[PDB]
Amino acid sequence: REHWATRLGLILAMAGNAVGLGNFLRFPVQAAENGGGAFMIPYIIAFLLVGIPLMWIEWAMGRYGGAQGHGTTPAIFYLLWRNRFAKILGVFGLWIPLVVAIYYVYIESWTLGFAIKFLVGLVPEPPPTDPDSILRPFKEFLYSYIGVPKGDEPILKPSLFAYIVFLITMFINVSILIRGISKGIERFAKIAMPTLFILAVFLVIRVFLLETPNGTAADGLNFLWTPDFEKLKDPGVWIAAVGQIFFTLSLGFGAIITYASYVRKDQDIVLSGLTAATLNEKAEVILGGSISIPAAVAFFGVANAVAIAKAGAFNLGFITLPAIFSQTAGGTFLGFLWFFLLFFAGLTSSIAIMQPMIAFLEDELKLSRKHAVLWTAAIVFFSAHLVMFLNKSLDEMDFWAGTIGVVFFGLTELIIFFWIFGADKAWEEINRGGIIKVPRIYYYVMRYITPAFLAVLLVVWAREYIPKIMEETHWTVWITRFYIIGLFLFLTFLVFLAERRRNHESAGT
Ligand SMILES: CCCCCCCCO[C@@H]1O[C@H](CO)[C@@H](O)[C@H](O)[C@H]1O
Ligand SMILES: CCCCCCCCO[C@@H]1O[C@H](CO)[C@@H](O)[C@H](O)[C@H]1O
Ligand SMILES: CCCCCCCCO[C@@H]1O[C@H](CO)[C@@H](O)[C@H](O)[C@H]1O
Ligand SMILES: CCCCCCCCO[C@@H]1O[C@H](CO)[C@@H](O)[C@H](O)[C@H]1O
Ligand SMILES: CCCCCCCCO[C@@H]1O[C@H](CO)[C@@H](O)[C@H](O)[C@H]1O
Ligand SMILES: CC(C)C[C@H](N)C(=O)O
Ligand SMILES: [Cl-]
Ligand code: NA
Ligand code: NA
Repeated sequence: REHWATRLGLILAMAGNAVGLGNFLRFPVQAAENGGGAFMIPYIIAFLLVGIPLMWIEWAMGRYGGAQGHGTTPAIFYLLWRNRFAKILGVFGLWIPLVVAIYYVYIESWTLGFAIKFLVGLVPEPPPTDPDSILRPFKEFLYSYIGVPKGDEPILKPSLFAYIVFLITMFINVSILIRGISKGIERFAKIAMPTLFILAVFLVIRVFLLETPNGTAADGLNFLWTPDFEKLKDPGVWIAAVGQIFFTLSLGFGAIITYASYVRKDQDIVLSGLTAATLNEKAEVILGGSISIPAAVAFFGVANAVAIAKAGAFNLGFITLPAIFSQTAGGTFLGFLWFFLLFFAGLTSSIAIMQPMIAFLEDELKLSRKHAVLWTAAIVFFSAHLVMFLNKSLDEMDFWAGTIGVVFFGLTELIIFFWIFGADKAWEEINRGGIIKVPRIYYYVMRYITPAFLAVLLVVWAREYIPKIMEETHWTVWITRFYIIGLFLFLTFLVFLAERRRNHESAGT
């Protein structure tokens, strides 16, 4: 089995798995929509009670499976719980990353497309004070790129450039993945992470120089880091905080598990896992939190900045920030740097969510890496046409797989590993080979707190939120639901074929 060549490579690859669009695009919007500082308390608590414990559990499960030649959940869940139902639940460890990859790679392609256009100066020319006269050109720019509907039909009409850039983006992802773990993902992470860090720091510095009649970047930081204990009783903020923690740490996506399956059986995962998690958090709250929000607040003030964040998931990062940058000397190049940063952040994460399907095809169906990577790319490329042409399909996939799915899967992996497999066996497995040991208190957090926490969260979700999503949405959501349910059935069929191949292989041995 392939293995990470170096310790630093492993850490940076895992850090790249985590540090992505979630840190720079998702976090700012989530924090802004939820009262900034009022979001941070639940966020920090979720990191301590859910993020950290699940990260260790996923690293442990992956390393455990890898030692037996398995890097994906259909097989790993079965190793932990010898029940056919384990294999089926395990399918989510292939389905979630595949579905998320389908829309995540497309959004990643937008950052490459924007980076290219901003680099070459093919950007809107706002009329040099009306806030709408400046923002409108950038909104039109994004809308023409992805092809937002101008009428009643829920159809998107992406520009030819956007389509070609998606092709290029898939090719770049393939070029890295086809080289494998050590020579592909690891080697790239050693280049991309330092680059991402430098670009992010530079952008934070430039943003911190922003001062307008409406405010300064400092006003943005105060908004984000000022506690608001009167929201701690709001379920919505907690659901948002936990959701962000899962997304940003790549938890419940089967991605951490697969990457960990390449860690040598004897190698530490306690310190390594904690480090990857900490690096992500610093990149999220310190870097991601200090770019978009402070810039928006400095130029528009808090009230307007919050309204912008609530506008959409892409308004702040693809419209507002470049519009703000356009009002400064060298602003177009600053926009280029921002989108280049987003592209590298996305790329290091997209290769991580495609690797689970690749590992499954290699490990269970015995395909060569070349064939596994190409077929995985083919499925993602084909499937992405749904997200590129059907309005709000992206939103539907992000909901079932990237929001509900990951929390459900996180709870599932915890129950299977810490309850069914055995709390003490699990604890032993996590700490084996550790450079440091997991604090004793976390044994109780993992066994009792985390699952209870997630269970309650899921119940409240299915009661006070999803019913509106099942009855208050446009009929076209069923097109996406139908397709992704089909993807689940397809993956289940592949797991079925994998078990049949194993049976025939065992009979011949
Ligand atoms: C393998 C799956 C193929 C699905 C058919 C995809 C057809 C895409 O069609 C292409 O879309 C681009 C972006 O809108 C346009 O710019 C091109 O002119 C158009 O030919
Ligand atoms: C990285 C290289 C990407 C090449 C993509 C080229 C897509 C060509 O696309 C065409 O470009 C013309 C000029 O901008 C426009 O006037 C056309 O409407 C557009 O369809
Ligand atoms: C569910 C996903 C279905 C994807 C099918 C896409 C078929 C593309 O359809 C094509 O798109 C082009 C650009 O938008 C148009 O210029 C062509 O006239 C149209 O036929
Ligand atoms: C599920 C989402 C699909 C989005 C792609 C919509 C393409 C709609 O485009 C339409 O397709 C018709 C059928 O070929 C053509 O007859 C029309 O001329 C064309 O405009
Ligand atoms: C609810 C999650 C809290 C996480 C914070 C853990 C802080 C670690 O706490 C430390 O753990 C060590 C090992 O068990 C003990 O020996 C120390 O006395 C204790 O202070
Ligand atoms: C799906 C995950 C790979 C996403 C990544 N953790 C991010 O923050 O963008
Ligand atoms: Cl375009
Ligand atoms: Na992240
Ligand atoms: Na990344």
